[PDB]
Amino acid sequence: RYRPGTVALREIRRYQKSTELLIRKLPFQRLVREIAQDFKTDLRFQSSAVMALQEACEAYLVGLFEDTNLCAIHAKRVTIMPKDIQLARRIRGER
Amino acid sequence: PHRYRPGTVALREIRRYQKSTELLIRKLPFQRLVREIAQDFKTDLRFQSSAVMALQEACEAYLVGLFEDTNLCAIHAKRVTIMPKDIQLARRIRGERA
Amino acid sequence: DNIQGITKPAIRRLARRGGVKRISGLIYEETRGVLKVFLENVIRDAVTYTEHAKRKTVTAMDVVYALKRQGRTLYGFGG
Amino acid sequence: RDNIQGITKPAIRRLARRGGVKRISGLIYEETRGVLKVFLENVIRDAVTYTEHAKRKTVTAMDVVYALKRQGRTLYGFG
Amino acid sequence: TRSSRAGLQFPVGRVHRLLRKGNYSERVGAGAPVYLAAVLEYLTAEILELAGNAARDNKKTRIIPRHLQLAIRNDEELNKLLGRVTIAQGGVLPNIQAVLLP
Amino acid sequence: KTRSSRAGLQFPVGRVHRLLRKGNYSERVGAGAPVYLAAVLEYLTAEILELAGNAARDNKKTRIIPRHLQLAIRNDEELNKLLGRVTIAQGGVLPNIQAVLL
Amino acid sequence: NTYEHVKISAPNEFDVMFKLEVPRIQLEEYSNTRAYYFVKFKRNPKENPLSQFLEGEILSASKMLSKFRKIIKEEINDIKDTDVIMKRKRGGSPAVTLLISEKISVDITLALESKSSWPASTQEGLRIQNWLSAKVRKQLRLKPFYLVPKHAKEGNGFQEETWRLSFSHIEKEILNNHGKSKTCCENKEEKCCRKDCLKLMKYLLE
Amino acid sequence: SRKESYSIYVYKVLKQVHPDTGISSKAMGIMNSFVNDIFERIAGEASRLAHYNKRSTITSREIQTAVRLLLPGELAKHAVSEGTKAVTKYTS
Amino acid sequence: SRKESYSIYVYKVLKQVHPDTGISSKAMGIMNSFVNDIFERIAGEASRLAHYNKRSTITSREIQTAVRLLLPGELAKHAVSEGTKAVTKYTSA
DNA sequence: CTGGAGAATCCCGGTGCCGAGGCCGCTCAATTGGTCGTAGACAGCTCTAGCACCGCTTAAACGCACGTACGCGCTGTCCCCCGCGTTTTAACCGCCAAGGGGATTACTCCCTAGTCTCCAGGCACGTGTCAGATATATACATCCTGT
DNA sequence: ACAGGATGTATATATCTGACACGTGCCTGGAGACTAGGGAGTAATCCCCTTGGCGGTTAAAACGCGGGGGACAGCGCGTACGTGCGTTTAAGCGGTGCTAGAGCTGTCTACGACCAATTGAGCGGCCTCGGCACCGGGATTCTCCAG
Repeated sequence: RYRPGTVALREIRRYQKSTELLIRKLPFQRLVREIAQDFKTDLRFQSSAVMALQEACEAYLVGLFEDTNLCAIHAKRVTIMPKDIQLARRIRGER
Repeated sequence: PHRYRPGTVALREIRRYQKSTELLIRKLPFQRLVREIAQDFKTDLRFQSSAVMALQEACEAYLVGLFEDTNLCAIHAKRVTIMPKDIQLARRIRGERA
Repeated sequence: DNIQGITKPAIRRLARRGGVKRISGLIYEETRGVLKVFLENVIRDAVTYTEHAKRKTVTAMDVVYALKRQGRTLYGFGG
Repeated sequence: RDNIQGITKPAIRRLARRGGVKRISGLIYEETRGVLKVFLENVIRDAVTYTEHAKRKTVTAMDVVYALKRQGRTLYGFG
Repeated sequence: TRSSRAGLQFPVGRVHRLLRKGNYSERVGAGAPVYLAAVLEYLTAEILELAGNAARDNKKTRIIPRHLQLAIRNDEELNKLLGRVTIAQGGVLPNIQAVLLP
Repeated sequence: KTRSSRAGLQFPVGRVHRLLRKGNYSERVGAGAPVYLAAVLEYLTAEILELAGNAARDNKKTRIIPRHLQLAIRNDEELNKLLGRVTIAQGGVLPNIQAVLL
Repeated sequence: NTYEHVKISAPNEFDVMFKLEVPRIQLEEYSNTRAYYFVKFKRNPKENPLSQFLEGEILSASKMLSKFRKIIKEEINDIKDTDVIMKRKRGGSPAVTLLISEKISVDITLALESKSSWPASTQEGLRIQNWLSAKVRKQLRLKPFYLVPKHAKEGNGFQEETWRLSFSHIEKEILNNHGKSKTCCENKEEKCCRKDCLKLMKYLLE
Repeated sequence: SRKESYSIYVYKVLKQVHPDTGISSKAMGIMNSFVNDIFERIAGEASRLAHYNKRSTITSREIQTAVRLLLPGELAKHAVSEGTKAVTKYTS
Repeated sequence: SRKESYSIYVYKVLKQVHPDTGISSKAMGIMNSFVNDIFERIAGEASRLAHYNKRSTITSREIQTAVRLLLPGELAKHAVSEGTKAVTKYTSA
């Protein structure tokens, strides 16, 4: 049994090297179609548009997770909290 | 000696300076700083005074927004006292230091 | 539903790409909310571009212009 | 030199009280002074660029306004 | 005039001249500056409405940029519109954090 | 005798001149300006492709993929401060591990 | 906060008015009646629950007074050792008659209070310029106005969602400052008969 | 020379909304630069939008979609409603 | 019907500076979007400069000013140097 | 607290498969060459207006003792989250339609550009007086310490 | 917990006073027509590609269990900063002066618009070969109980 965090840092070294999409394609695409179904009914999507929008959403969440982790380290913790996320979005100005 | 608690005068200053709107930085040292940096860039630039006023408006509003985000960082870390690491955090999130 | 389709270990994989060592159990629902808000905004502007072109097929380039006007510029799909 | 020192300690304290700050560390002041110097270096670099483009010798308010326009930090009240 | 003909307050002719001068496109449609002057009229009306209401709330009968600052920053949707924008002579919101209070 | 060869450049002076004309940027386009702009674009393209090629050589590959573009832009501080607002698809991030976690 | 003796000949009956802080309201005049307006909450991003209660775009006065009566009837039962009963709502008026246990007939009427600017038909009014001052006129113009319902009772109009303006607080404040000289009924050289003759006329009418 | 300002038009809209309320010259400068900013943003996004469809004619539909893209939700809905009403009144 | 990108031009620059380096099509699209982005930035900046000084003629001076604004320090310095050199070449020829 | 034990990871090297490199043929767009007005370059002269300067003023910067209150260090506590298992879920990959809808050409004809001419709205210049800030006394709101 | 002496902020009262609000004179850009063309609309069409479904296949999601390390509360206490008092500074302000350079007005001129011929560089299709993805075994990298 590894130390609780060793294989976590091993995953960090993995996924910072990797470039591919980490969200599963079809649940994400069904989510995008649901959110679009909220706005205008019966819309069709280019698959490249779905992949590009997934790229943008994942890159936005990676930036948000970097700044949230910086905030959580700043409060002398290693555990991130929804308080941390609210701090990050309040600093970014998105709420 | 009628000494207040160390937070009360701070709270009335917060009420006063959020109520106030005037320039908090003194105008002539700000003008000296602007003329210093512009003389460093291009020598003998005359200044419109309203341009200096606009610079002072932008700088004061930028620092007030920065201090709001700094106060949010310091309250976020279960503290009440701001520190320069709060400012480094806020500018790193805004993207000025990274 | 599909907001549950954004799974807990997918958010954990995104955080491990971001470099997060330790994640609370309430992070996931908040991440679902933030992701939902961000996609509401982006798909709102992209569908607005799509309605402007009198079309019912959302192109990639419309998503590119929506993300461009939000300030999150993405390269490599059209413009 | 030393005109950057003209940004006094109680001026930064007044900005903090407008910012809602209760207590202030002793190292806040030099940090704020440096950050304001950096911000001014950016804005005055843009303003000198606009002025030297205008073939003029007098920096005007509109040049500072367009400098802040390209900064994104948009100001009204001087155009 | 076209402002009277559209029942609007903003000068549609000046907007048409600026669209011709500003080189946004070569041709400018006729309903475009009408629509644009209408949108400017609605935005100006709502922002001056909020500013005058705040001025009555502060019992001031002359609109100063403090009331404009308070009006824009108290509407969250206008705050979403003008979050980057600095108003000169504005101040900020009266905003005290709940951990500071006794 | 093309203007790109006449100036000794790589980027198309005719295409940049056409885009400055029909792009409605100004009523007149001086003839040196597309040359100047093609030169600046040539230098920026050369600098970024230089850093991306060096990133590919560091990964010992002879073909630049978007990962190398991401690493090249985010490692150079000047281009990162130029392009901090630009997300590259399939880019990933820099190797950035926090020392306090170790 | 206006203890409003509308009925001075018998002060045992009260007409207690309640205020309600509303958002800014676009007003639609009804049928050129010059006093009956429609309440349309022009735009509200905060989504205050009055708008959530509203029907369509016009605020339904009948719905407001119905649920207001519903909450009163429900809550005054809970009052112990003070017999407050729901009196008839008849008479085509605000009503909400509540009797407090011995001839204390309280007619509760909730009133909307918009802090907005005055409507255009209220412009040439408030003619206290030559009576008090134009400055007092402008300072009373800065004070908020009020909204009370009455359906348009013109022959066939029934349960219309119209809203007429109230002016009770300005009238009370000019009853506290009624002389051209600002110390009227305050020092013993300026005892007037404005309050006196007004109470005489109102008592004679009642 | 002559200046191009929106000062009297802001004042007319003020007398339409708050008929007996004053406005300072600095607040008028705020609103002049604001109207120039909003005109610049909407005309620029209409120019970009017409360029996206390669149309050389900015129309009222272009301005409508520019309002829908730029301005946030409910205020944009109200503004599109006002602009559409005004254009239909102009056509008559 | 002709999607005119900067593909062959960027490829000529690539085989000029690195003749032993390839490029993917996705990376070529990223560079196309990049060149269009920087072109829009500099062109809009020079357009607004022309409207500031009320000239109707973009020249190399306006592009010089827009480059000095949009780029950071030493990159802008080298870019102004390269542009001035190339305009000197085009003027001499 | 240093060595060994073992689970995981990065190249080795073959396979293999499939996307970049590269010509070939067509063709619009770049390049060349006159003509034209005119925007821009240049000169000149005003004249705002920005820079230096005095000199009095007084809030305000500056320094210093000091108590207190908050930061940080330490101490235990515990559960909430990490990790490996153990199950099931469903995403994914490939195929395979059916048709919705994007793109293009082909005619069209309205709508804006452009030119002309007159006005009346828009701006500059007076000015009367009105909101605001001034002080100044007074009252309502908020603390801080002893019983 | 409650009262008392501050202490600051808000309300009312003359007095300014410079800026809004309103009239007045000009004057050029909008308005009202009138024309020409060209962008945009519309019809109709090729054909891409989305939607959906399905089978199989497997990586992954979900749940479970053991436990442990950090979040959290508390004790403690040391110092750093606020509060307050006293002490110099220099910002500000009006005021006048000097001339530097913006701004206006007129006077030319090379340069792009514009048109028109003339042809290659650029793109669409077309083969075609090295680069990237695996898949097992070497080689390395790396954490974890104990005398």
